[PDB]
Amino acid sequence: MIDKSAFVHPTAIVEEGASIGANAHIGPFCIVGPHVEIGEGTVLKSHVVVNGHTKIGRDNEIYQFASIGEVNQDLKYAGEPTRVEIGDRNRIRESVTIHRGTVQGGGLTKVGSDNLLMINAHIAHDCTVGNRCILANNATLAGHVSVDDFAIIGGMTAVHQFCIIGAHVMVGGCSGVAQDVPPYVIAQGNHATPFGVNIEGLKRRGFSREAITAIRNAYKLIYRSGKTLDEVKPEIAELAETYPEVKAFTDFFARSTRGLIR
Amino acid sequence: MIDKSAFVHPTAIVEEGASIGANAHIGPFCIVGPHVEIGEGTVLKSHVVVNGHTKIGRDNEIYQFASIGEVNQDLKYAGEPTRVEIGDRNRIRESVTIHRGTVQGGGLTKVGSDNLLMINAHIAHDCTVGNRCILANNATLAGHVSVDDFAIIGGMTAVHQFCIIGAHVMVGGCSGVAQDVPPYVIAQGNHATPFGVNIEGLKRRGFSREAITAIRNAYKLIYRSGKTLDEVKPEIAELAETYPEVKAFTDFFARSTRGLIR
Amino acid sequence: MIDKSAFVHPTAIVEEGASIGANAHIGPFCIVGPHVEIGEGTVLKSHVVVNGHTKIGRDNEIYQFASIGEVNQDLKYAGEPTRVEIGDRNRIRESVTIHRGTVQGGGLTKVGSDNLLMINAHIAHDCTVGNRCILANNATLAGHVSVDDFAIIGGMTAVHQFCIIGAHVMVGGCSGVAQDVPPYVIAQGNHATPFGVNIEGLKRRGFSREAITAIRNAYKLIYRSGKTLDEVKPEIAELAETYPEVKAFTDFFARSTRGLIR
Ligand SMILES: CCCCCCCCCCC[C@@H](O)CC(=O)O[C@H]1[C@H](O)[C@@H](CO)O[C@H](OP(=O)(O)OP(=O)(O)OC[C@H]2O[C@@H](n3ccc(=O)[nH]c3=O)[C@H](O)[C@@H]2O)[C@@H]1NC(C)=O
Ligand SMILES: CCCCCCCCCCC[C@@H](O)CC(=O)O[C@H]1[C@H](O)[C@@H](CO)O[C@H](OP(=O)(O)OP(=O)(O)OC[C@H]2O[C@@H](n3ccc(=O)[nH]c3=O)[C@H](O)[C@@H]2O)[C@@H]1NC(C)=O
Ligand SMILES: CCCCCCCCCCC[C@@H](O)CC(=O)O[C@H]1[C@H](O)[C@@H](CO)O[C@H](OP(=O)(O)OP(=O)(O)OC[C@H]2O[C@@H](n3ccc(=O)[nH]c3=O)[C@H](O)[C@@H]2O)[C@@H]1NC(C)=O
Repeated sequence: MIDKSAFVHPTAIVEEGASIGANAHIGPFCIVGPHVEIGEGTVLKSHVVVNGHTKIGRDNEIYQFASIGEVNQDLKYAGEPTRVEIGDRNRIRESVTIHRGTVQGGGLTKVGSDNLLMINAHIAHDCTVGNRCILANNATLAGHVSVDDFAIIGGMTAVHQFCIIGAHVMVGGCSGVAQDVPPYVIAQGNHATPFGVNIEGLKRRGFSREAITAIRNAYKLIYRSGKTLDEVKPEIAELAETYPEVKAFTDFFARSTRGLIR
Repeated sequence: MIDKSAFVHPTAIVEEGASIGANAHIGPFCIVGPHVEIGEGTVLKSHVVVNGHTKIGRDNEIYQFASIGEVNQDLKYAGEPTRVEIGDRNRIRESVTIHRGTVQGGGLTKVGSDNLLMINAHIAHDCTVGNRCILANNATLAGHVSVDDFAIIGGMTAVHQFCIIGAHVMVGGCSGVAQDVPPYVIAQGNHATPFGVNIEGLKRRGFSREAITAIRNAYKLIYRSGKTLDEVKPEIAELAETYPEVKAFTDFFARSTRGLIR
Repeated sequence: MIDKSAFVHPTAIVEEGASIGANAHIGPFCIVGPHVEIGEGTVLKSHVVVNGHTKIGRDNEIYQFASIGEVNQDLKYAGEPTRVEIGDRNRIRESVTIHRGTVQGGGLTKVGSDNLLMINAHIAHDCTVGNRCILANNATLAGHVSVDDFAIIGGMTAVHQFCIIGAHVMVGGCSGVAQDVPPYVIAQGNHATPFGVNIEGLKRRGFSREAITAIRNAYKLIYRSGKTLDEVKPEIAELAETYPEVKAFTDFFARSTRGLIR
């Protein structure tokens, strides 16, 4: 159903079955499929295609030439009714693509809230983007990539399939990420390597100096101690008992499958 | 003429003169020029621009915001009635651009069959893409580039004008290809360099172990022997008399103009 | 007002207040906002969005899926009535984005005349592009970037915020520019470094051999002398008294804020 207070441009094509929330705005030449849900106050500027089994939250701004919920690019995909979930207050810029999941990959592509996805950012099938992230122009995620809370992916940067980009990470522009990036880490290069802790990001986000110190110490255990990851895991866990922010490392390690960028 | 069984959306603009085949589907807000031929069963999803002297085959899927047959970006081009040919069963994704040829470059941009051209792939004037190729997101071909059968161009990768990407090549993501890549070769970097034979690709495509061995031996003659290309050409030709797959090298050498990546 | 000789496609949406000049052509499914001025003979092919406080000159060609005058991607922007200015005879290709300025950055994004902006080129808020420039496919300018007259930005190349790309510069494809590039310089790499003078560009543009020699000598003072920039500035200024072309360096130094690529 289309809410009585939603605006639907006469030139827009909203298929019967679509759910459009209160004070939503569907601009000129948009197409909205029958399995799409668009939340209260969400705006599709113009020339937006939303299809598939796709749920979009509240107060989103989706710009022209974006394609949301579209068939993914995995040759394994066969037309199964897979899904996209997008949260609230995202800014999804011109030409952004967010593709539906695959059954093989869990069936769901998910984007959280308060993210900025810049021009031609690509969120492939089975990706999970958290909250407060930034993907700069042309930032490209292959299938099954996680981008955790507050992580920033620089302009022109691509991420290899299955990789995890940890919370509060900053990946520099013109980079190629081939392995997992621990939380709080600055990454740059092709292929990307680690360049210390994202101190500036943590400062601005209200991290205490004790927490930043602890995180820096965890970083040093991983990259400067000369020990294996298996050796330092318990040390990092111990540190997390005093500084809860360090637990982010422990949680990340349990999800990591591709090894760490080094 | 538009076939009686073709669907043309009321909002689509198909110019008189366009040929649209049986069971083709022209989606909302598409524009199809008067010199365009669209084959049986081909689908233009929505918001597709097809113009120029452009022939498109059967069972193609062309996604929103793609531009096919458009004026090329060569400053030398002056509006001459040059051409685009696209074969059958291609998947041409969102924002892909395929531009018409130039008179200077032979007048034809050609794409074969069963290719996957991912989001914002660019096929410049006078390019020739073969069959079963993959161009990943933002893969960019400059003018007069050949991409031979089964070749894969990784995400964010660009190819310098006049370069030949050989059959069964795999070019890694985030690469810049400045010279010719022999068939069967793995290429990566900026500028791209060779990293052995695409053994996995050949395996999956049904190449015998004898053929793969012969190809590896040819690779070694080129890159490991320390001999010049002129010296090894006849040796490679001799090898091809037993293993026909090696002839791909010989055929490639005769087309190569920019030297080999090394 | 819309000039009596301008063409506006029945499917195009031109908002009352828009100014459209003589013999302009607004193609199918274009949207033109109420604060837009489009000059004599300018063509919007189809599916173009032009909005904001945006002035576009004469004889421009703007291709499908381009977005001109749109809200910029700076999180600092709050909806202020900032501006875009575009000059004459530009070729603005498919999916190009040119964003409005920010109050913080001076309020104006400016593009000159006779430029070629290739597919998915991005001109961020507060950028200044001069005349006769080329931005190749996916060339991406961050905020507040200057691209001076005749400068060429290669395919897939990104430029860090606040950087100045000097007059007659050639930046190679697949590059990342993190600092200022003096006029006449060839730049390449990630991050980009200098590779001598753009001799070929200068030749073609009618530079005398005496001027090219003087420019090469200035280049050598900067990069080969082993002296600091402060030391060579007066030497370069002295040289400019005989060869006026060298003054471009002096003018550039006064604008440069990020240091020189080295
Ligand atoms: C330096 C960083 C650069 C990163 C650049 C990333 C660009 C991403 C662009 C967005 C694409 C996205 O929308 C689609 C998605 O990534 O699909 C794929 C899907 O996520 C995956 C898993 O489900 O499966 C497919 O990719 P792969 O064919 O690479 O599968 P794989 O990762 O499981 O295969 C592993 C091995 O195949 C090897 N291989 C394959 C083919 C070949 O010819 N040669 C070869 O060696 C390759 O070396 C690799 O080690 C899928 N592809 C296709 C074409 O079907
Ligand atoms: C590390 C790999 C990075 C690859 C990045 C590739 C990005 C491609 C983006 C797609 C563009 C495509 O759609 C258009 C096509 O490539 O057009 C050109 C056309 O294929 C060509 C031949 O016909 O001619 C033109 O390109 P060039 O101006 O480079 O011609 P050229 O290759 O024959 O010139 C050779 C020499 O010119 C030199 N040059 C030119 C200008 C200058 O200011 N300085 C200079 O040195 C340059 O160094 C080079 O060695 C054409 N361009 C223009 C702007 O007219
Ligand atoms: C190798 C070259 C690669 C280049 C790649 C360029 C890709 C450009 C894509 C186009 C984007 C453009 O349309 C938008 C524009 O660039 O916006 C920004 C605006 O031009 C800027 C100044 O006004 O301010 C913002 O960028 P920054 O957040 O980087 O501001 P800054 O440059 O003043 O900050 C300086 C320091 O912040 C540091 N920082 C920030 C966050 C963080 O988590 N960690 C961190 O270290 C960072 O290291 C840097 O040294 C703006 N961004 C946002 C998201 O608001």
